[PDB]
Amino acid sequence: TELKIGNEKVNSTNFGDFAEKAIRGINHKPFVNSKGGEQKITTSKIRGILELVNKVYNRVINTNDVELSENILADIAYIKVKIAYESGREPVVKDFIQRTAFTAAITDVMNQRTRESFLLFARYVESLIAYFKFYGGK
Amino acid sequence: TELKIGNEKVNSTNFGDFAEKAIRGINHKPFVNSKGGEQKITTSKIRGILELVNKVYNRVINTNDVELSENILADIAYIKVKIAYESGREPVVKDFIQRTAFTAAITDVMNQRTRESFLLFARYVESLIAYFKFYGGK
Amino acid sequence: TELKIGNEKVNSTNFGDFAEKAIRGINHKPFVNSKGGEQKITTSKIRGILELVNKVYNRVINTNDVELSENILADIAYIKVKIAYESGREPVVKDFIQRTAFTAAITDVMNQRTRESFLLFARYVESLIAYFKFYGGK
Amino acid sequence: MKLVIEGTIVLKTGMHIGGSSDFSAIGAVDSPVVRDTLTRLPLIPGSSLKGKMRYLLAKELNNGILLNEPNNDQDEILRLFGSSEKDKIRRARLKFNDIKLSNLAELETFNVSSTEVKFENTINRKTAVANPRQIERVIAGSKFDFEIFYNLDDIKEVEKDFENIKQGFDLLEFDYLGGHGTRGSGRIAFENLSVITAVGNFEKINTLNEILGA
Amino acid sequence: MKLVIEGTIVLKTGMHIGGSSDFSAIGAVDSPVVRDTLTRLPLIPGSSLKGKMRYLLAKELNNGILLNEPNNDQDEILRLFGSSEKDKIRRARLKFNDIKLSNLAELETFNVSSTEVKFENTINRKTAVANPRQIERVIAGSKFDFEIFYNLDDIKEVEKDFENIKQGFDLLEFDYLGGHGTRGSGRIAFENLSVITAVGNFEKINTLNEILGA
RNA sequence: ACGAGAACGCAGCACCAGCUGUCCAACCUGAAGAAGA
RNA sequence: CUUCUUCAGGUUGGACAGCUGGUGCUGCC
Repeated sequence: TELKIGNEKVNSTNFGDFAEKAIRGINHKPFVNSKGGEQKITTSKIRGILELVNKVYNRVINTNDVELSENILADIAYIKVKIAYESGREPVVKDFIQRTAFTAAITDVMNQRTRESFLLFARYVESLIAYFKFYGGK
Repeated sequence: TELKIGNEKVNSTNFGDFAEKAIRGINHKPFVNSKGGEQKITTSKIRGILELVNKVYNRVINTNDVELSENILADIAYIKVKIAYESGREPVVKDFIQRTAFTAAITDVMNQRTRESFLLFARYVESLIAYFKFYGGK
Repeated sequence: TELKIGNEKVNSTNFGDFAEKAIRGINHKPFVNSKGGEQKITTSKIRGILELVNKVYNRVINTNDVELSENILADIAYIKVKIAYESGREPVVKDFIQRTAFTAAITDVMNQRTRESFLLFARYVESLIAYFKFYGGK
Repeated sequence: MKLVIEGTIVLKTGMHIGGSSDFSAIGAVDSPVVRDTLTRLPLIPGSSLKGKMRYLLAKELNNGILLNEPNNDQDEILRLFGSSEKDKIRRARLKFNDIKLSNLAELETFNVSSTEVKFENTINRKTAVANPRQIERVIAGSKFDFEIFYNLDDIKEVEKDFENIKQGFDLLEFDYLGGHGTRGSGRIAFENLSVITAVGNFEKINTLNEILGA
Repeated sequence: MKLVIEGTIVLKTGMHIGGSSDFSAIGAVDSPVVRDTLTRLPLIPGSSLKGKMRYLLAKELNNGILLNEPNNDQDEILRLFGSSEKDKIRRARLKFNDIKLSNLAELETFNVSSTEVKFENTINRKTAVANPRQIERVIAGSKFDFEIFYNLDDIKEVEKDFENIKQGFDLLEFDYLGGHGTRGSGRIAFENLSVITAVGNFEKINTLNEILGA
């Protein structure tokens, strides 16, 4: 629990509702590009976020330590670096990363340094992708 | 696993934050030209530096060996030589190297000689490029 | 993999540092001429030397041989001829070649007669020139 | 009785089989090749080899056309690769294995690693701008020693099974294995195709070799 | 079927295709060529040949107006080269392969290497500053022996496919293959073009040769 | 001298069968050895 | 006895993303 987001707090029970709220906020009022918008992020761009998170979820799902190891923490920091990098490449990705406060959750995971915190963060991201599905498509 | 960027030791978890600090410091207070001007390092030059790091990282990563062999260390010393050449050619590149500890980081890798040290160095340089793309833009 | 220029030259952790200290020793005590010191040997003398070494190096890279062919040995001999003539032209090139042991390296790679020593020597000369541009200019 | 089909897979061009588990940097590789996790040695999954061989053989044996579902292939393919249909389950007479590359010492003699980096790009036909990628690829000349288990169930149709095995192997030789085959990659070759008895001895085992080597 | 389109490509002027992953030296070479990792021989990537052929054939089959997405081309281009169009995904009939250098023997007798290094310039009419670069180019006089596999999906679509393949090869003749082609590099010529069947024999295969060997 | 005493919820059983990490994509774009030696 | 030794952009982009089938039966009070 205790996953800070920037304006609110998602505990272990409250990731799916926040994810659906963020997706609705994304689905409502789509992004504005140079040409007034308006296309939305692609399924194979939230893909990259999902496999990035899973590349540590697979390594943390099967363990019993309360606090994450230095190898897992390094990979979470690297996920943060990657999500910072790819946001600069495309603006339709950066609005997804901002409106859904990925960076605050990652930083809180890196501050808690606990297994349950990262499990909650991964659950939040997975619910986010799941809710992008069934609202959009393509 | 404990790099020696400047006067502050860099571990395997603070590479992203310290690279972000390095990029923001350069972005906020940039290099001043000799002829009373302001300019940064281009994306092409830092991308070439990353390519240089990618040349050796692409062969180091496909290994399980604890310590880098003599060929990898020779290539790392050559990359340090090319860093010195780039610093001597364009003063903005020298400034970019000096504001970070990219020379000091490569010297620390050369002195440690372990695979994990260069892995952390590659992580740090990748994060430098990531936060250039995020902050400097394109 | 092992070179002899008088100070147990090695491919790893040795060529860049030794080229740098040779360049520093050159710059620490400027060459003495008539009637003023600090001749400031430009890159024009240093290039050309680099150009010959690198044309031989270009012909060598696309050759997977443990030992250099007789054509490459004659190319190295012509390298030595050019270096001797250029040193005889003005004494500052003599000082640069003698202090950096260019001729000693040429003789050592001529004795070893293997591609590893030639690539080490070319890497060394490129290190000399890179550190000259780093600690000098023009 | 059970038989072991040995042989070597030699790469003719670079061969890429996808699958990615960790740490794809932002300037180094965009599609790594599948590797043996312990030894880091690149491998040919038995799933991919089996699937490509089954596809080519099922297409060849049926009519030259193949649009059906795997559990509705021809009877040779069904009996040799298996069938999960409710009321008609064929137990597979082939057990493919994961295939690690064997001639790494031979590659190291030539002072090369087992994998290369291939630089590709796509050019947008509108603006003529290129989008570069970086495909890791197992270098040509790599050799993959394999072992396929054949469960000798019917003593009489083993010959037709092995003729179809050789036919599928030869179909692979004029095709690609894994990855971006139509764009140059994936070419392979087969050599030292020999079937041996897992335990005991088989009467037509000298016949099964000469219908594998020829 | 599995028709095999063999031939030979010869460079009239030195061709440059990049994709090296080695340390470029201070004054040695700023841009080398793509070569095989094991044999160190210059390479023509079958992806480069496939992409340039698709561009050239597609533009000439689109009245010199090529602007669409690759998956949004005419039917014949897709059925020869493949496309992931959502419902009717088309498999590439043409299987290009990474083409390796072949005539090293005659070049060796000629006392020449397969590659050369060219210094040209980057000069300016304005404040006189030049930026010299070093392009490695495969020696003109190089032969690349290729084998492009073909899929005979339907016998009606064989002669049209092969005449289109021949005209795509002959469109490359008045063009280059890759690299700095706008600046006097990359001219290629195709010789010894033909086709054979991988397995068995095919009816009217000589019609293919008479429209591909001439 | 306890509605008691004695009594294994136990024996047999493969989380398994079928399934290409595939498809499309050019390492590509732009760039005189001149010039008073 | 001269004068630069490469510079500037694209670093992957889309497509699919788990489907089908079995699914506690037999022996004891």
